[PDB]
Parts: sequence; C-alpha cells; structure tokens
Amino acid sequence: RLIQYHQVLEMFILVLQQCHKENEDKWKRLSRQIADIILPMLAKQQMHIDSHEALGVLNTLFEILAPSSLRPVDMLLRSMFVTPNTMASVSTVQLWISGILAILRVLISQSTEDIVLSRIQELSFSPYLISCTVINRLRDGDSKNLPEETFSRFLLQLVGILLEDIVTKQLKVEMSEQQHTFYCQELGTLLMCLIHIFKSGMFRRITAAATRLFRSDGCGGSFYTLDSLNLRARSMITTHPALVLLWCQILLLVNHTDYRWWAEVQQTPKKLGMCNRE
Amino acid sequence: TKKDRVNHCLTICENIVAQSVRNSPEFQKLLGIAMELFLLCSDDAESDVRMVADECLNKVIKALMDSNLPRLQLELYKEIKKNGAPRSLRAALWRFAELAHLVRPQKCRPYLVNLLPCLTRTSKRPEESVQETLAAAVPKIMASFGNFANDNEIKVLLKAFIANLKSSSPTIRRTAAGSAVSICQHSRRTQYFYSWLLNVLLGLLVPVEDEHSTLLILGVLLTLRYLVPLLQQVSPSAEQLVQVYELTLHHTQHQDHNVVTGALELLQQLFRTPPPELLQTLTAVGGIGQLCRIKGDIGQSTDDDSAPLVHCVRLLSASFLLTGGKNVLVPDRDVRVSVKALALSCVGAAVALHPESFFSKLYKVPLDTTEYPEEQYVSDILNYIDHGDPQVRGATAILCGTLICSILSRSRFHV
Repeated sequence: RLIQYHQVLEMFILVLQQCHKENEDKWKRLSRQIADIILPMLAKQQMHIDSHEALGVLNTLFEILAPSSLRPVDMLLRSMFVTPNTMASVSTVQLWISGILAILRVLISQSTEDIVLSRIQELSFSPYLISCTVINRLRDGDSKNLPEETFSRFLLQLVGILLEDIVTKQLKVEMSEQQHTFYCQELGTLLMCLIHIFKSGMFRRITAAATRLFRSDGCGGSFYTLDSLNLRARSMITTHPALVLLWCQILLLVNHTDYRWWAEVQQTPKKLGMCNRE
Repeated sequence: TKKDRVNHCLTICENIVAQSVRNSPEFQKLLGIAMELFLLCSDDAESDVRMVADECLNKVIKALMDSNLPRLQLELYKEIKKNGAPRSLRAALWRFAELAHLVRPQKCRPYLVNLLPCLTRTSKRPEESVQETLAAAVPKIMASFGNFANDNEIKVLLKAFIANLKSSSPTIRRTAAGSAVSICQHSRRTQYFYSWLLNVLLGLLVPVEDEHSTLLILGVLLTLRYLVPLLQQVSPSAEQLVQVYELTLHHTQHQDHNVVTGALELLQQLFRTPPPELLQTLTAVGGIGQLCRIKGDIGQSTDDDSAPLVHCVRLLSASFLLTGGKNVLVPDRDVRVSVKALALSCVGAAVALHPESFFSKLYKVPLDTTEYPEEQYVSDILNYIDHGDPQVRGATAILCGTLICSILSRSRFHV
C-alpha cells in the first residue's frame, strides 16, 4: 500500500533478501507480486523516484528481485516505452526519465540484446513514440521499421530532451537547484548507459542502428539531429564539462569524428580563460 | 513605606521556591497568593518595587516549572483574563506566552478556547506597550495552540486583528499585521488561511483608483510584506499574487512617502522571496497581459513584447532614480535617500530575476527629442555609486554584484 516511496523500497529489498533464504518460492512469488505493481506505476510516473537516492534504491530492488519476475521483458518494455502526461513541469519529466533509466539498466544488465529486440519487434512500439512533434506538444498542452532503430531513436530523443532541459531552463524559475542536479545526474546515467551499450560489444545491432541514426537527418523535424544535440552540448561546455566529455565519448563510440565538433571543443588553433573549458 | 513591600514581594519568593512540602493542597493556594501578588507588584508606582516583582516572578516560575507548571499556567491565564492594569497584563501575557510550549497536548484545546476571548480583547487595547507584548505573545501562543482551533475560531481571531490594520498607531498596525500572518501560519489549514487573508487584504483595497486611507494602506502593505515570505509553495494563486504585485506598483506612485516606503518594502520582499508562480508570471514575456515625474511612456505591466519586470524596473528608475536626461541624478529634495536606497535595492532584486531589464531604454516612446538630446538608460542608476551618503553607494554596489552574477548565470558564461 505504501510502495511508491523509496524507503518502503528499502524495506522491500530487506523483506525479499530474507524470504530468499527462508524459501525460494515465497521469494519468486513475492518478487512477481512486487514487479507487477511497480512496473505499471513506473509507466504512469507514480513512484517517487525523483532523487538520486530513490533511483539507486529502485536499481538495487530490481537487482534483488527474482529473475523470473522480469523474465518476459514485454512488461518492462511496455512500462518503458511511454510518454508522460505532460512535460511542462520539471518534476514529471524527471520522474518519467528516472523510471525509464531504471527499466533500461534492468534491460542492459539482466537481459540480452536479441531477446529485447525480438520482444520489441513483437509489441510494435514506434520510434515516433516521442518525436520532436510529440515532445513539443507535451511541452505545452496536449492532444515498417527495425526494432534496434526504435530503441536507438528512443534513447536519442531522451538525450535530446535532457539536453534541452539542462541548457534552456532558468535556474530557479522553473526548476530548483536540486532539480537541476538530478537532471544532470539523470543525463550522466543515461550517457553512461549509452556508453556501455556502444562500448561493451553486446549490443552490436543497437550500436549499428545508433551509428546509422547519428548520421541521419531531421525527417522534416521529427527527431533530434546530431547537429542539434551537438549545439546543445557545445553550450554545456562552460557549465557541465563532465557531461560534455561523456557526450564526446559517445560521439567517438559512433564514429562521429567531424572536425566541426572536435576542432572546437579541443580549441584547435589556426585573459585567464574558463577552467571548465580547459 | 515601600522598602518592606520589596522585602515581602521578595520573601514570598524566598519561601515557596524552597519547601519540599509541595504536591499537596497546602502549597497550591499559597502559590495562589504568591502569583496574585507578584503580578500586583507589577503595576506599582515605583520602579524597583516592580523590578523585584519581575525577578521573583521569574524565580518562582523557573524553580517550579516542571514541578507545578499547570498551576502557574492557570495563575497567569487568570490575570490575563482579568483584562486588568496594563503593566500587569503585559507581565502575565509575556510570561504565559513563554510557557505555552510546555502545555501538554491535551490542555491546548481548553487553553485555546479560553484564550481566544482574552486575545481578541487585548487586541482592542489602545495601550502601545500592551500591543508590543501582544505582538510578541501571539506567535508563541499560536505555534503551540493553533493545531487545536477550528477554522471558525481562527477566522474570528483573524478578523479581530484585521481591524487594527487601519489604526493610527504604527505599533498597533504592526502588531495587527504580524499577528494576522502568524495566526495564518500556525493553523491546521495553513495554505487555505493564507489565501483567505490574501482575499481579505486585497478586498480592503479592491479599486486602487479609490480613496483607501493612508493608515489602512500602510497596514495592508505591511501585512503583505509579512505574508509574502510564507508563500514558498485551496492555495493562493497567480491571480491574486499578480493583483498584489499590481497593488504594490500602484502604491509606489503614492504621494505620501510613507506609503512609498511601505510599497517599496513590499516590492523588495516580493522580489527577494517571490512565490514560485508570480516569479514565472513576472519573468514571462507575455506575463501579466496573458492573465519623481515619469515624463513619458514607460509602458504597462500588462504589455507584451516584454516581461513585466522590464516595466517594473523602468517604473522604479523613472520614479525615484532617473530624471530622464543623461547622467542627471534626482535631487534629495524630490525623493529622499531612504526611498532612493530602497528603489535601488528593488531594482537589484528585479535584475537578479531578469537582467535584460537593466539594459532597457528608460522610455519606450522617448521624450521629445527637441529638448532632451539623448535617451537615458536604466543602467544610469549606476551613477549613484558616488552619491554622497552610505546605503545608497552600498546599494549601488549590491546592484552591480547582483547584475554581474545574473548576467553570468543567464547566459552560460557566454557573456
């Protein structure tokens, strides 16, 4: 009844860890009972996971759950490929992206690439789930293809949303300093997940799809282009050098070696200066 | 003879603090003489025959605090309910407020019910020292008893204090403002009562184009200055907060400089601790439109093409700080240094939210260029960096610091 709070999630990690040793069939049953509650809540942004601590507790709970409870990833995928009821408020965007990050870490740490891509193929989520137009509608107001392409376009649209919210958002009008800190921590977790996906070698199909998308264009403005993301990242140099370096690592992981980005963040030649730029 | 009155009103305080025979009826009604006497030595015609009274009241209280607290509480509530002499009332009231937090949460409802009449009564008391003691006693009493009132009782106390907001005494107006805000704050339904008091105060000045006294205006502006800090996220809405901002902007134009000072202090508290929705309205370009002479058109807070803070800064500058020529400072005879310092502080607090306002031309539609050669800029308030009195040079320094920080924060150092 109180599961939407991360302190209750800690109490459940304990309950689960002890029922694991008491009996491994009370364990799996309770793990199923918990996943079946949590995943729809994450889909609808009802969990209070708008903090670093709460997201970490959710991660370790997902790790403590019995694997059988998340074995068919149809539910994880249905609970991840969602849009929020609005993205005009910072808190809703943060809760939505936080639940997405939790489910995504689950997908890249407890499942394999082929299973996830097959299941995505069955339940045909579209890449246009969050297009630039859906994004711009949800920001103020409301209303075939390859599975790896859908997954990669989803993660890239998330990156673009997070960049736009970190760069173009006044620092105490719309969001507090804690909300800004969490936005940057969410972007860091997302970029680290992406680096693991492109660097580990266990997501070759997703990596190839992402390399194809990064070289693609704006389908009449339906998705974020690489130049748009890079223009947003170039403005984070003076404020968030760590996230910018993660973005550079991702650009190398997809072989974007254009000297429009590299000969400028490296200040390639032909007042003390800022330390973040250094 | 009075020396032995000091000796008696000190020896009763030498006896009861040391008997070890208490917790028995032989004590309570000797205490019923000690407290009724120490509170009588409190309204004495002689100075030190009252100071020994205060000292021994404090001794008897602090020595028997945990031992016989409820007895002392009743003994002080009685001399409050009596509505007696002023000095005795102050004594009993301030000593009862300092002990309110020691009442166990089963006697806060009887005590609140008994205290409501006494409080409404002593609010109608014309003495100024009584009003000071009440301004200090109302927050302490509410912070301990307000969770035990119903909304009707709280509204009774609130209407009891709203009346003093038109009083001619400044002490009485300040006590009213503070007591109303503190009553709203320490209530069960805090946000609803904040909105209720907002309704009452904005209703007290519904048409700004209508005579509203000078004393009522001062009282309402002070109450709003006290209430604005508490509005950091029914609940009060952008509608009435924007109406409060409009009221403040209108009353900075008043001809009485006390109303100008009150409105500048309200605008200061409103830019330094802005409710999160009024902030968004003031910084939004559409803004409110979507929901000492001026000499020219500076614009309207309802304009588009610019956020309302641009107009607010234009208003403050064109009113109290800039003539309209070029590097010409407004004399002190036209507007005093207090109003000038407060206007510079308000401009700094507004620039903290919206640096672009600092760079505006002083006038949207310029003054007639035949005689005024060059258009003045708001930024010329910086010429006050060498005004001549402190607190105006210091305010200009504060404004430069705030402006540097705000420009570096708005652009990502992409200055």
